[PDB]
Amino acid sequence: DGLRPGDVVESFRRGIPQTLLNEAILSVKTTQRGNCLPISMIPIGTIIHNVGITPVGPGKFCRSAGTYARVLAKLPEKKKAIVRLQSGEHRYVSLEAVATIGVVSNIDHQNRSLGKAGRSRWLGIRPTVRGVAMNKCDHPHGGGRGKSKSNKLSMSPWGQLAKGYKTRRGKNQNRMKVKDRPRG
Amino acid sequence: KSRGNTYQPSTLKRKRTFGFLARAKSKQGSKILKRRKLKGRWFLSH
RNA sequence: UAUAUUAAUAAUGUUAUGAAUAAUUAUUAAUAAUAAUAAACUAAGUGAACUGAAACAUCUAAGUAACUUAAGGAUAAGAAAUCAACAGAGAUAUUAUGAGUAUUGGUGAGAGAAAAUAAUAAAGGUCUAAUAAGUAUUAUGUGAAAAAAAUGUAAGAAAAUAGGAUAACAAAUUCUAAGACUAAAUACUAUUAAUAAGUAUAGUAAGUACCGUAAGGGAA
RNA sequence: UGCUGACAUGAGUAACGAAAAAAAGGUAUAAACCUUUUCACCUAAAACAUAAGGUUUAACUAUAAAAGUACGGCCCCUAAUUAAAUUAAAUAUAAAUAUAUUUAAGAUGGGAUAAUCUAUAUUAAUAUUUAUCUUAAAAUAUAUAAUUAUAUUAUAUAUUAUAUAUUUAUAUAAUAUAAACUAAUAAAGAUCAGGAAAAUUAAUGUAUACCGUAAUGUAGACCGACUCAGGUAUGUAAGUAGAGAAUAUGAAGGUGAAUUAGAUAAUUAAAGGGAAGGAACUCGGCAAAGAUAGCUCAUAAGUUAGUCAAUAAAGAGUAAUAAGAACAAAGUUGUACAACUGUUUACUAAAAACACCGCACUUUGCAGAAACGAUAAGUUUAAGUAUAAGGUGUGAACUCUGCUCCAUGCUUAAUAUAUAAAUAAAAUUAUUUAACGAUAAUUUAAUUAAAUUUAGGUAAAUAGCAGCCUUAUUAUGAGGGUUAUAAUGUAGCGAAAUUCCUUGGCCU
RNA sequence: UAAUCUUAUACUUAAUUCUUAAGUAAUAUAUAAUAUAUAUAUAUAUUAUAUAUUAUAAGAGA
Ligand SMILES: [Mg+2]
Ligand SMILES: [Mg+2]
Ligand SMILES: [Mg+2]
Ligand SMILES: [Mg+2]
Ligand SMILES: [Mg+2]
Ligand SMILES: [Mg+2]
Ligand SMILES: [Mg+2]
Ligand SMILES: [Mg+2]
Ligand SMILES: [Mg+2]
Ligand SMILES: [Mg+2]
Ligand SMILES: [Mg+2]
Ligand SMILES: [Mg+2]
Ligand SMILES: [Mg+2]
Ligand SMILES: [Mg+2]
Ligand SMILES: [Mg+2]
Ligand SMILES: [Mg+2]
Ligand SMILES: [Mg+2]
Ligand SMILES: [Mg+2]
Ligand SMILES: [Mg+2]
Ligand SMILES: [Mg+2]
Ligand SMILES: [Mg+2]
Ligand SMILES: [Mg+2]
Ligand SMILES: [Mg+2]
Ligand SMILES: [Mg+2]
Ligand SMILES: [Mg+2]
Ligand SMILES: [Mg+2]
Ligand SMILES: [Mg+2]
Ligand SMILES: [Mg+2]
Ligand SMILES: [Mg+2]
Ligand SMILES: [Mg+2]
Ligand SMILES: [Mg+2]
Ligand SMILES: [Mg+2]
Ligand SMILES: [Mg+2]
Ligand SMILES: [Mg+2]
Ligand SMILES: [Mg+2]
Ligand SMILES: [Mg+2]
Ligand SMILES: [Mg+2]
Ligand SMILES: [Mg+2]
Ligand SMILES: [Mg+2]
Ligand SMILES: [Mg+2]
Ligand SMILES: [Mg+2]
Ligand SMILES: [Mg+2]
Ligand SMILES: [Mg+2]
Ligand SMILES: [Mg+2]
Ligand SMILES: [Mg+2]
Ligand SMILES: [Mg+2]
Ligand SMILES: [Mg+2]
Ligand SMILES: [Mg+2]
Ligand SMILES: [Mg+2]
Ligand SMILES: [Mg+2]
Ligand SMILES: [Mg+2]
Ligand SMILES: [Mg+2]
Ligand SMILES: [Mg+2]
Ligand code: NA
Repeated sequence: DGLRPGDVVESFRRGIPQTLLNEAILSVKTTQRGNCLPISMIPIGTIIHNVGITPVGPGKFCRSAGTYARVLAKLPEKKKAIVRLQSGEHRYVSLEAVATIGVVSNIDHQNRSLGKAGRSRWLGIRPTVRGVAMNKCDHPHGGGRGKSKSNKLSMSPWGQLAKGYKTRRGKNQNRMKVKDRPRG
Repeated sequence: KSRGNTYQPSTLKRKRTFGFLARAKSKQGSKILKRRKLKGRWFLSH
């Protein structure tokens, strides 16, 4: 977020090097914004981004503009650390997984308004044709005289319900989630 | 918009699509060629 | 780059100190290469629909068309864990009778054996296996319109004192699975010969002309 | 409405495909061929160069001439993409095949040297898009070093005169139009943030391969069945004029044609003019007519503040007063619908329909959601990570968006609650057996799902928003009492693109 | 958790390379003995015996 040219950032993903070791006391020095480290080092409560899953793999979660996660708890017994992601889903992440300190840049990205259709086209976004505009053959919402919704439940062109229908369900669900994201 | 001129020649494209070697290279094209040979065709491909 | 290397010699000219280093020609020895290959017939895999049932959905069409794969001059099958019925037969293949009979079917449409007796047929019997286990059998899901032998999932035997065969059981009978080979009659193609109440619009050109981007269609 | 062939009929009818021709002569053979002269047409083309294409049509068989420099291919290199190719076991798969990775191919692109002409081999060794302003500098004139006004301002070459290497080289100075245009340079604005891939010295080389080259190419030589007013890529495109590639003309070049000659009724087409009237036409001002500068000024209400409205209407200056080329320029307003620029039925609909930017809902934590995959591996999503991506509705913004979960769904919680397959062992029964046994069914015993039900939640999910009675002198109905329901139409709007009765009543 | 699954990344003999076998050197693990330090247990060093040269790391996990 507040990073500007001239700032200095380290990374303690390998570990605390012999420079800083020779010269908590270390935690406060380390937990400056912009520098990366394992969630074990990152104190409980503080805001983070580019949160990893595994102790070896890269930062996956919380990458977009003005997004962030928050460290909620850490369990050295199970080698996990409960982290709240931007969605609000509380989630187990490996205790030795990587995460940068601070919120992501460009918080005001969301407030941009594209002026015109052409801007969307430039960005690489072709037009969405509504299901109600289509013929019945093309989309369930299609058909009817005048404009009608056909008494048809809001759903995709391939019949998957659009409003509220949980798509990841049953056995195939997320094992690592502690508390599901706030919904509606 | 007047129709009729759907053929728009370009030798290279023709040879790519309908040339002998294209037929030979594909399995389906090889089968076509064989079929034409069986029929008795003088001209198997472009 | 095979009118090639690589080496060994021989002849030629140049470099540096009789010996050494590179180039060109000519012999000798060494090193790799050329898929244009049928089609029909056979076997295997996957497998429609129109259609019929005066509708249609089981059923039918049909294991057909088609696509796919693989083999041989043919392939397949073949010397009984077969049939039969207390009498007997003796591999298989094709045809005639048996017989549109038994059998079976939304018991509709319709489908339909075998034994036995005849032909055709070739010498038609003969070991190649240390005699066969995740096999027979069972449950279950499928499976040639009758008649099974197959098969995914999983339980799973027996030694000839045994095992297979029929709703079931008892008697009897018959055969020996889980190892094998096999001409001949047959299919298709080509050739030769002979016979045509066949063809000159089924009588030789041309898969050409021409049509189509193309698969493909196709004259006189 | 049989098939094939032949031949009729309409009929010597229509038509002969945008078109400017004339004479003389080749030739006592020419409307059509060739030549000469005249006339016309195209001229940012009907010209000249080319690309692609094609029965070589060409100025032709005695035929389209390349080592390379404002020459192309071939070649090297790669993009998009392609590949019976590539890796006891790359992965997946009824077969076919498909996937991932390698390698190979693949131009529409990149590729060294060059007239003072140039040398490509072998061996060895370590670059989206747009812009060039202002300032500043010096130069030229007016006024009294400094002000005012005007052009000029990075590069492109010949001449002359100097200073150094020695008439050939290097540097310096001075001389020298305007308007376009090119390339190469420099600095730099905007978000939409801008390809890929293939070293250098030295020595030794280099006898320079193949293919393209005609003509046609806004067309009679290609794609349209035709010598078809259609379709067809690029570069030059004389001057005069102009803001210009508009428009007029046309230097040069090319062309004047498989139909001609006459006549020009009715009638049709495509044009020109029109008294008096001026929409009386008609479904409807359809069609036609209508431009008192195009430059410089000036330009309102409204408004989302955007000269949006505007190119405002009117109007002024310059020009012209009887007029006297073409081309650009064709009013003002009210309402309905849609924010807008866009898109759409190639060949009857361009719209009020689609899209849109914005708004809202929702799904998915990434070994995700979505889609595709006889079905997989896997691929897109994404080299992204919830301010992201997919799905759904609505459709910029202002003022706003009421009440309702009954139903269909979704969503959460309850052993509330049934039933499917799957199992031990053991009881009668039935069949059989001389007997045990064997074979069938049937019934018991612990451990049961999702579903369903119930109760919430969810309407910018799918959806819904009743009727009767009668009370303030008559009327109206603020009220009052009922039934029904999940709730009972709120704000607004209203004979609406929604109103049948209906040409509703009233006003303009 | 060696069920499953996901992700990432030397010499010598015998039949120039290729493979077998023997012993030796090198590394790792398991077992036994000896010595030393701390609170019957843990750590370090040395010696003997046995095994290995798809792996390691991370994650999910009956
Ligand atoms: Mg849309
Ligand atoms: Mg529609
Ligand atoms: Mg549908
Ligand atoms: Mg409606
Ligand atoms: Mg055609
Ligand atoms: Mg193509
Ligand atoms: Mg078959
Ligand atoms: Mg029928
Ligand atoms: Mg019918
Ligand atoms: Mg059948
Ligand atoms: Mg055989
Ligand atoms: Mg046996
Ligand atoms: Mg046996
Ligand atoms: Mg069975
Ligand atoms: Mg049958
Ligand atoms: Mg046997
Ligand atoms: Mg056999
Ligand atoms: Mg007739
Ligand atoms: Mg007539
Ligand atoms: Mg006439
Ligand atoms: Mg006429
Ligand atoms: Mg004459
Ligand atoms: Mg013009
Ligand atoms: Mg030309
Ligand atoms: Mg290549
Ligand atoms: Mg090119
Ligand atoms: Mg040419
Ligand atoms: Mg030329
Ligand atoms: Mg043509
Ligand atoms: Mg035509
Ligand atoms: Mg034409
Ligand atoms: Mg001009
Ligand atoms: Mg002229
Ligand atoms: Mg011309
Ligand atoms: Mg003409
Ligand atoms: Mg008049
Ligand atoms: Mg008048
Ligand atoms: Mg009238
Ligand atoms: Mg008009
Ligand atoms: Mg105003
Ligand atoms: Mg105009
Ligand atoms: Mg619109
Ligand atoms: Mg249309
Ligand atoms: Mg139209
Ligand atoms: Mg539309
Ligand atoms: Mg949008
Ligand atoms: Mg999915
Ligand atoms: Mg979204
Ligand atoms: Mg809409
Ligand atoms: Mg809005
Ligand atoms: Mg509402
Ligand atoms: Mg049960
Ligand atoms: Mg209405
Ligand atoms: Na509809």
